[PDB]
Amino acid sequence: NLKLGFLVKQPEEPWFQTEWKFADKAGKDLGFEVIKIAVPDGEKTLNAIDSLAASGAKGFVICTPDPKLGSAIVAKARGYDMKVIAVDDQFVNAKGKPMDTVPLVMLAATKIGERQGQELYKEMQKRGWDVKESAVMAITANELDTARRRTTGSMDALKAAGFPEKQIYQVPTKSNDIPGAFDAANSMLVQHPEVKHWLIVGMNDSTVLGGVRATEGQGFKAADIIGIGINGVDAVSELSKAQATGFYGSLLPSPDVHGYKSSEMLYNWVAKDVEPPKFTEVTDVVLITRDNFKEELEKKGLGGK
Ligand SMILES: OC[C@H]1O[C@H](O)[C@H](O)[C@@H](O)[C@H]1O
Repeated sequence: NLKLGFLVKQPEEPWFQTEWKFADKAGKDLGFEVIKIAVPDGEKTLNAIDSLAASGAKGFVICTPDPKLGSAIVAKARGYDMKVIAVDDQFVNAKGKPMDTVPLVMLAATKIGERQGQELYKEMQKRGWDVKESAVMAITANELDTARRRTTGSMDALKAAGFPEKQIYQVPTKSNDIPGAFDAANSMLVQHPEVKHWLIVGMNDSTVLGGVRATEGQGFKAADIIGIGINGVDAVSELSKAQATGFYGSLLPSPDVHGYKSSEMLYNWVAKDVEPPKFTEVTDVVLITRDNFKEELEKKGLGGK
């Protein structure tokens, strides 16, 4: 009967496919239909809302492709008497300040970035690298707050553990995917021939994977590269390879919580005018590596299948 939308900026990522699967579970448990729409740019985003209105949807969960679309999304929704919940990426106003009025469910970005930096440093220590010939490559997406809090948290943790500040090189990526990060990393690598071992910092698996791919192209072997992604589910094809690579592991948060909980809160809101909390921060995280990924995914219910 009741129809609710679930709009995601990147349907190609397992992260978002997983949110969609758990949204469907909430739909089965509470009695609603989930309309799954891909919104990779702003145009499609606004058109998709129009489409939801025509289908008679009462609201939607959205991971916007652009935080700065916040105002427009809210205006359009209001126009159609639709409730909106943001997942993963927070809406911001024209000045870049957070739109605290839209309920949000997101991960603990700073805490998870710090964990990434802690685990990089620990693995570096395990390998015995000389810090003098080591460097950090931080691939950044500073226009996205959640991305920025992860990479800053990671660099802060490295600096706190003793990694020399002057050997931390930042490079912006134009797209949050393997091609964008590949290009970024490739430009930094040729600027630093003196480096023999790289730590690769990025806000998610694809970003780190593009960095790792670039290092392979510049003649670095796996032993001399450590990249730890974030998302978990996006790293399974890499961790499943026969041979080890510079991609050492991934921090697995809870996309299942993001998908179900945002959908459940939307339903309660639409069906009972039960007002969601403004901010829901999911703190769950576990390091998955070649040795435990299958066991940890099955144990979280996102099973190696
Ligand atoms: O909330 C986590 C989520 O954050 C952003 O949306 C990223 O683009 C996704 O890949 C995922 O890491």
